[PDB]
Amino acid sequence: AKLKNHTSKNQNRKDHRNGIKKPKKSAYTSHKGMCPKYLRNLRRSRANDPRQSLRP
Amino acid sequence: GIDLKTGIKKRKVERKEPKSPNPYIRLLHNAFKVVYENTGEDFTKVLTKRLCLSKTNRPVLSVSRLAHLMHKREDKIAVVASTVTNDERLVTIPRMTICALKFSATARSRIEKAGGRCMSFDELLAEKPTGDNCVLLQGRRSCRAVCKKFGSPGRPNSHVKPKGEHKGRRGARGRHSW
Amino acid sequence: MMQKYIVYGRRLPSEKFPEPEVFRMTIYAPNEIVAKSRFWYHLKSLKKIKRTHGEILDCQHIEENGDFVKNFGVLLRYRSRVGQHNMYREVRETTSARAMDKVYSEMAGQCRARYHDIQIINVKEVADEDVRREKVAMFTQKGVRFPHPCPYVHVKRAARTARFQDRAPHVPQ
Amino acid sequence: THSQGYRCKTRYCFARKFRRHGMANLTTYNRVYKLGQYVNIKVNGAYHKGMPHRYYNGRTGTIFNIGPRALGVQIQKRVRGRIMLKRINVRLEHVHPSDCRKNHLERVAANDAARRLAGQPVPCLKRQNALPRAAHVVSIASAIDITPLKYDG
Amino acid sequence: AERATEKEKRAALVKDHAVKSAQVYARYYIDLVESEKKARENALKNNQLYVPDEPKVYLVVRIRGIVGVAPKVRTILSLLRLRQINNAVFMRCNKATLNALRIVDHYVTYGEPTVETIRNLIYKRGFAKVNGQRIPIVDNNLIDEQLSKHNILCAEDLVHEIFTCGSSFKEANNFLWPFQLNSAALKDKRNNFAEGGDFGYRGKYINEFVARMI
RNA sequence: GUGGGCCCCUCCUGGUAAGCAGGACGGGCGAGGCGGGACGAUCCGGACGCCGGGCCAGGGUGCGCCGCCGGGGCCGGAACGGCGUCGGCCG
Ligand SMILES: [K+]
Ligand SMILES: [K+]
Ligand SMILES: [K+]
Ligand SMILES: [K+]
Ligand SMILES: [K+]
Ligand SMILES: [K+]
Ligand SMILES: [Mg+2]
Ligand SMILES: [Mg+2]
Ligand SMILES: [Mg+2]
Ligand SMILES: [Mg+2]
Ligand SMILES: [Mg+2]
Repeated sequence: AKLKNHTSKNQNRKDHRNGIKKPKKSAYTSHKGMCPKYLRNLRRSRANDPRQSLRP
Repeated sequence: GIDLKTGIKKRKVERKEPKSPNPYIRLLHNAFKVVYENTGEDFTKVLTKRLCLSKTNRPVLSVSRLAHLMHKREDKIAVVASTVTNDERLVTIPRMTICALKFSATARSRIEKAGGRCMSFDELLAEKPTGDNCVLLQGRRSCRAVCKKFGSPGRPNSHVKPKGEHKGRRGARGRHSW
Repeated sequence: MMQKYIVYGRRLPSEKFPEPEVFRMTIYAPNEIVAKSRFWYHLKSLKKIKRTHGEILDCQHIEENGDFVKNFGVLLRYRSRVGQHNMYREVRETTSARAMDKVYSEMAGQCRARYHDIQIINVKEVADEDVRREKVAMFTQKGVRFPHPCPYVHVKRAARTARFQDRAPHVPQ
Repeated sequence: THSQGYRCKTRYCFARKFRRHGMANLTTYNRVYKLGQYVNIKVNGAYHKGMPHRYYNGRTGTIFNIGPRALGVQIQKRVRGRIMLKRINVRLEHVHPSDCRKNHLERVAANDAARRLAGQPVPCLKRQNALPRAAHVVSIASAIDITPLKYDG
Repeated sequence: AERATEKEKRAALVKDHAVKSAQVYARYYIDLVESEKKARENALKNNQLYVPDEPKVYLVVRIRGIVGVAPKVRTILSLLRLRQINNAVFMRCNKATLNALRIVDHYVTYGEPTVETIRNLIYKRGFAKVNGQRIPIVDNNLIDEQLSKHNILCAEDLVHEIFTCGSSFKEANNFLWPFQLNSAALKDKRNNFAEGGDFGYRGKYINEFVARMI
């Protein structure tokens, strides 16, 4: 009629069993959420740099 | 009792062998494995590993991509452990020396009529078994349509399309669409 | 089994304390490791210096001459299941270490107090006129005689191997 | 629990320190920040706009975005078997410049400084964890003799 | 080939070095104890003491098994390389290692060994880790080939480095597989040595403890 | 495949309490052979291929039933009573 409600008894062991993972190396440098005005200026400067540009 | 659990991981399984029923593949594999054993030469090592792949890990290479890749190093021998196909959208082909598992008939005719050579891997293993002035090349392993559906379309950071046909709108018109 | 050690120790020196003081104690211990542990016990409780904050300078071990029988009076404190108490005991032994074994066995037997339950304040030799307990001062006299207090023990011990015999042995007294 | 509003369980951590109520001092706005810098998160309970959730109080992170009014901070947060890189937007009253690499910059500068200053032999520059102490001499001309005392009760 | 010649010349030079180092090392081993005796006598002629050097190396023996261990304890033991109940290792002394080992005292007994204990352990029970393999240490041919970079060419060089805790202590120590000793004799596995039990710091009694196990 | 768990050690909540009911880090049984705790899924040791030799953990050593001697003492349960016996502290 009544069963158990809650435990976290085995959960820290399950959490450790494969090691604690780390997020990908490129999420630290994702542009997402940065200022768009800064991102615009970045694109202009590289686009007009003759050593950095990739225009054909 | 001994504790061999902490600080140690589960061992790993990789293909140490091709599972093709093809005698040509088996013979080329044993031969290049011997050459590796006796000379070192990570070139022969990588070639021996590549001859064991599973044909979704061995995409094709086209003559046009090869010409672009071998530009301004036209004197080197391109080595491809896969099939070379043709590209009719390239009107003129340059002269190249290519070695491949298989050639298509139209690719062979275009390469020869340009003036280049079509080699096999036994030809390669006779003239040069350790890859001096050879370049190993491969195609786009993630060009398959199957690998474009892996994931969770519906999760807000997916960028992957669903699988069948979906005629509705719920969750398909962006965020704030559920 | 007890052995006599003198332990010298001190606080580890700092800028306010060029040459801190030196403390020495006499310890009765089964061996050197227990002796230094007990020195750190006392100098922690009394001079507020833990093992972490100081260094033991030496643990000298002393051997002692025997061959003559002396009186030792031992002033101690122990702990029971209702509190703590002070006690005096006197023993007749040859050396201080042996006297301290006798004390420890008698506490284990009659008080059921163990070794780490007991702190020894004083141990000193007591002159014959100076004695104050009967079971000691009895034997501090000239011409003490008694018949053997347990001569059955020899007979039983021999029987342990002479399991069967042809008569019940006597007990000579 | 039975209730988990945004500011549940904040009776003490968000309260202001004794005799430290009122407006913040103006270094809070005269400090200069840069991309890539390290910061600690500490919630000031008098300033309500751009105030991070309670989980982020007492953590250290790196600036990813410099904005007109708020800063963007990346925090590694453990979730149930993995680490996640969380990104938050926090106003100036809740951030302080962190000193987590101060010691490292000091040591790098000192290493190069002593290499330049070399005395002809180059000293060992690796940190050495406390060794066992060497042999030496102590006088014992003035020992103090102590003993256990008697129980007094 | 050139291999037989070079092999023989190498071995000959190693042997010459072996005798040289043996006699010098014996001299040094003799002469320390006189040094400290004279220092104590100079101390005693004043009202002064001599305080000698503290232990730089420990010998460490596991004494409890693998059922029921806690995570931090078993991580510390794994890094100590103590995975089986009667295994033993040498260890360096500094604040990091000492503070790690105090956490697992109730699983271990440890102390500071003599040069005689070190010699007996290596000569009776010496095996080497080579390419992940456990290879018997029976001659000086296999120490020169592995440890010559670090200027250790003989068994007596290995003994001397492990006793003095020298510059290549890490490499000399990790070259040895953990020692696989016979089963121990105990009083009270669940009590400290300073309470009459057997785990923990036992000082210079580790030598008698492991003599019967070597 | 699983989404009925349970027990121990420490820390807690309701209840007079419960081999009662509800939570927490770590460990165990579940899904762990062997020896010991007379007897017990979980306690004390130790966690396992088939054998021969040796060393011995936990518990013990009158006979059942494998294994001992020497030495120093004494001779389930509450409030509350005892000039039983041995030891102390204060006057
Ligand atoms: K789908
Ligand atoms: K969460
Ligand atoms: K009730
Ligand atoms: K199991
Ligand atoms: K189990
Ligand atoms: K009584
Ligand atoms: Mg995980
Ligand atoms: Mg083994
Ligand atoms: Mg129940
Ligand atoms: Mg049974
Ligand atoms: Mg029998």
